[PDB]
Amino acid sequence: EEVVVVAKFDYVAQQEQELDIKKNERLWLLDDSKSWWRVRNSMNKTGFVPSNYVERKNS
Amino acid sequence: EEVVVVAKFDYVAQQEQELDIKKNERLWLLDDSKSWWRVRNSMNKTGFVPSNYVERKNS
Repeated sequence: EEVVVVAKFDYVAQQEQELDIKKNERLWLLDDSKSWWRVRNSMNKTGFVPSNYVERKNS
Repeated sequence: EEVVVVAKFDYVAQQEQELDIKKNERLWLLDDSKSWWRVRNSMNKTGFVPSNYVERKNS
């Protein structure tokens, strides 16, 4: 459910909602069942949603 | 690449960084190649990082 993850690479956060990490840092993964996509709505609000809640429009 | 996605299901945001969405709403997916995990560091700062930059310490 919550588990510890290890950074494989550095990451410089590009927004306030992101986290800067360093290679080999250990971090809590809050929910190991959740992968998130960053989306933007018709009102120009941006945020994260669980990736399985959306799908590409091709029909 | 940016693409249009469609909500499969409603989602009520649990945190300010997430977005509320309604089934059938159309959204911009800012980067179709990018999935994120929410993590918490040793200083108890939380944020999103690309999922492929981190791996489980155990299994």
